[PDB]
Amino acid sequence: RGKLIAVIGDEDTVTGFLLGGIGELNKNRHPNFLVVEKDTTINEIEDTFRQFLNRDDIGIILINQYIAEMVRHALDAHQRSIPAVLEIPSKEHPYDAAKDSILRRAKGMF
Amino acid sequence: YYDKHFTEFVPLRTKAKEILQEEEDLAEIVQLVGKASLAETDKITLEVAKLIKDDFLQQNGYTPYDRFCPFYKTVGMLSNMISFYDMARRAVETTAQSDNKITWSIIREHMGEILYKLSSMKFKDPVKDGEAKIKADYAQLLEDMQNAFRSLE
Amino acid sequence: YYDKHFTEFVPLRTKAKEILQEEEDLAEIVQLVGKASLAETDKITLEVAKLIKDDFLQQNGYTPYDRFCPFYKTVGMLSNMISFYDMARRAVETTAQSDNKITWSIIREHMGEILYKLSSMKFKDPVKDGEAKIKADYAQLLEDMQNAFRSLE
Amino acid sequence: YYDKHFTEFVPLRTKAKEILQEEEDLAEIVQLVGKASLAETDKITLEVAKLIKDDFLQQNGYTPYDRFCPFYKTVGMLSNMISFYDMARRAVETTAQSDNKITWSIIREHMGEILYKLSSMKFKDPVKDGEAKIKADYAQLLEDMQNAFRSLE
Amino acid sequence: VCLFLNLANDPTIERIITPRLALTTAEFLAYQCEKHVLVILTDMSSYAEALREVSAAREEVPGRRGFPGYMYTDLATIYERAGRVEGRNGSITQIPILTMPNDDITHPIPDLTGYITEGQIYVDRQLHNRQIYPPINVLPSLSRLMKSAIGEGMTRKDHADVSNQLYACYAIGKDVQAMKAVVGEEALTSDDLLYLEFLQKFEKNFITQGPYENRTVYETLDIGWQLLRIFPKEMLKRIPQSTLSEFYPR
Amino acid sequence: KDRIEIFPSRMAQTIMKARLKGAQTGRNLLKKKSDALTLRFRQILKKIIETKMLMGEVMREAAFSLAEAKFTAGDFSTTVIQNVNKAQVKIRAKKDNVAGVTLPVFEHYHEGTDSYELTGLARGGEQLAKLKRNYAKAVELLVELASLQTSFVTLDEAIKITNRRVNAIEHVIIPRIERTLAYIITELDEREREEFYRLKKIQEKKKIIKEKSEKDLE
Repeated sequence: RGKLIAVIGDEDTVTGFLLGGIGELNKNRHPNFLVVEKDTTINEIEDTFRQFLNRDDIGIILINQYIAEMVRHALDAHQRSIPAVLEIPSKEHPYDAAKDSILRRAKGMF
Repeated sequence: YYDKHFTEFVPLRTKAKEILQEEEDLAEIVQLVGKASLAETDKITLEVAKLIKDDFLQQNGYTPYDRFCPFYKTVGMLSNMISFYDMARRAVETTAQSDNKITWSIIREHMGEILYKLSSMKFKDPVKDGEAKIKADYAQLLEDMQNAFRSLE
Repeated sequence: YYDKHFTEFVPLRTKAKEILQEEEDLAEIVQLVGKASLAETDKITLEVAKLIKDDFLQQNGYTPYDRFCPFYKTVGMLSNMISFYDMARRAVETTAQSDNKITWSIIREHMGEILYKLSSMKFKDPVKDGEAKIKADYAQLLEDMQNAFRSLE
Repeated sequence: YYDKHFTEFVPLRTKAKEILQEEEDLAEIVQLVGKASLAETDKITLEVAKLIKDDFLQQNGYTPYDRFCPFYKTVGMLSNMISFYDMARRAVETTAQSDNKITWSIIREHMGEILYKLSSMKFKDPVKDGEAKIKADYAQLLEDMQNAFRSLE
Repeated sequence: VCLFLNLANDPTIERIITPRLALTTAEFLAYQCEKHVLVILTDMSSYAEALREVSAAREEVPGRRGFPGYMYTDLATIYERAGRVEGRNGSITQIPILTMPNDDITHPIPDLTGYITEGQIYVDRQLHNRQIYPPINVLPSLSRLMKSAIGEGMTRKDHADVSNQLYACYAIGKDVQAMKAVVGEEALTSDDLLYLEFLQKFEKNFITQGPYENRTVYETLDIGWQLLRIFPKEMLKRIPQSTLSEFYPR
Repeated sequence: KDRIEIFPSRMAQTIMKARLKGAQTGRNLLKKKSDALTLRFRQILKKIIETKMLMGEVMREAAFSLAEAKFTAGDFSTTVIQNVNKAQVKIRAKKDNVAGVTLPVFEHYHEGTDSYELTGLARGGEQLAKLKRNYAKAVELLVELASLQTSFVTLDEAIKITNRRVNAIEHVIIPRIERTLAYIITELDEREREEFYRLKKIQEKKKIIKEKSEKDLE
């Protein structure tokens, strides 16, 4: 079977990847993304993250690097081998390796 | 006997055995995480342990220069290798936590000639060279390395 | 004899022997995988067997509290250690069917004082403490376990 | 004697002993790596080694088809099992580096009836079947083998 | 050839006499008639199993593993009837064949033979089961003296260099064959595939010979080069660049 | 505990030599596995760092390019976000089996249908065409990066499992066998001495009986 990528992020980043063709609705009408409006609570972000990592259709989750640091508890607690998670930069937000949970494991890294 | 005739040699022997033991201990770290991961002191310890293993302790007895090796030649060789070790280690440790810092590559760049001489000293020949000539070359390498390290720190 | 004077003992002897056997079976795996991969019931088995090994099987005969150990003290310690085992196992098995899963570490961190009381039972001394006093302390430990496990459910 | 009466048998004897030895090496490593490291030749080797071990070297002490096996039957069985090895191995090696490669799994599908026949060869009965009848059935298996491999090539 | 046969059912003391008889003849041919001699002894284990009987006949108490303690001397007194000698051309060379009991090198028969003799050669059950004849395993084998049998004037100048490099490539080939079985062919480098193709061709052309094909040292070295030519010139690391320049070309 | 306790016999010496060759072969086979896994693991780690370095600049260019669309197309973002049905790009899970272990990875796939094709037809469509292409390029690096992540994490666990087996062989199985083989060789030699002593004392009694039997002729 196939899988899809999913997004948790700001309106601009979500808009970008939607024109990049990322956007789809599950059969239950739920999207494969959350637009994190400034008014959104941490519980909506974390619930969406926990839904996306447990969902059958989603293979990869993309999280804006600043949102990844908000949801850091669940993001570091996620330790399944298959469903991947990516912390990504954005225009008013941090760089691509900020606190990165994978890079911090390696002995061979500089 | 060494106190009467070779009074510096007991220190040198002790330091040599320690440098070699440290090579075997450091080789585990090199096998785990590579030579690049070691401290500067430990990198220069592998370089001197290499000189000791490659040009002090090895001796090809078929060559005219190594048919035999007098004790004075043996002391002079080890004295220079460990004098280089102490001066390199002082230069590294004196620049610890500094902006500009000494390392094996700087030493090899600015005084790779002294590393070349420390190997080359094995070729000196008690049959063709007088004891004074041999001792003088060893004393000159001590002065050369001291000036060379003094130009860095 | 036990069926006439100590009707509780034969079950306790059986469970204690089994728990020690299961820990020695688990140990053969731990010695090649580490302490982490075991199921929580098996962690409880291993830790309880360590309590049985260190605070029941061991007895320091050159100290007043372990110089002698009557049968009523001996069976009372078993009743407490096995009551802990059955309740700790039951608490996991009752809740591992759900996200509200009790674990060996939850039990340990909620019951550290009860584990200390359990290990301390050897120090009770028939020279100073009456039989009823040792029994009453051990009965209080049984009640403390029951109320602590009821506080995890 | 074989070069007078059974000229094919010496090649078969050598190929048999080779396959049965390659099984010991492969059956060791698979305990630590599973199937994942095996080449298609090695999968074919294990399959034919299992056929030889289970359906040629295996023999029932107490049933008429196996109580005694004459040499005409014996060479015919081995000839088929090793002809499968050479043809299956050839099919892989012939399609290695191509846009599509014949695998052991493709072979296992398309040869399934031949594999059932190969394992069944042992049940042909020298009492109720004449040796010419057994040989004719075994020749039909060789023709069926050729036509089944021609589905792949 | 002079051939002595002692049958399995011949008198056990004649089995003791047979080596002493053969070597006495070989000493006559070598040291008096100036011959070069190769003395082949076919099973020293059957001799040890005879010396045990003569020892039991004198009611001597058995030594280690039931053999007489003095077997080291008796075995030496057999084997040391060998060598070249001052002012003579003659020389007894010797090959004591020896069936290791229970396949085990620790057994006193091979153990004492390894103390007296200069080296050993192994027949190997693995090569035998693979139908490689002769099944001589090169890796645990060692001709202790080989450095004075070979080279310029004695054979050809390349021989030691060839033998060292063939040994290294067979050792690395066995290691890479084990690696293939662990990692799969896709994980092998081009150089690994060379040591593995060398390994296959080496067993089929160098070790394999068949019972009646006779090869000179010279033909063996040329087969050696036909195998070593599989590698790049630079990969043949134990060989000197002069020997490669004279013999790597084919 | 410290030994296997097979009873001292020449059989047991053979079986313990065979068990030692077995365990030592197992160590060597698993050492090759650990080395091959270690090499791939360190390669993948460098590819992760490099892939993140590549991703950052492409993402910054894409994130700035959206502002150009926001300049000419207005708040097109609301129409984009509100109107969703089916993706133009999706993924498939795939495997490698190198060094005897399954490593999960992903591949990028394209479904043709542009669910935003007419967006900004009236104005801004030049900028929106650049914009879709920039993020559509970024996604393929993300699919690769995610594959490196899952591979790296799986290799780390496989190396730990392999090194536990290698060291359990080197520090538990081989030491039990070598200490057992020493006990077998020792007790085998004890039986050989006990036999030697009995045979020697028998031989002395026989010599006494022979000497007495000759003395009895007088």
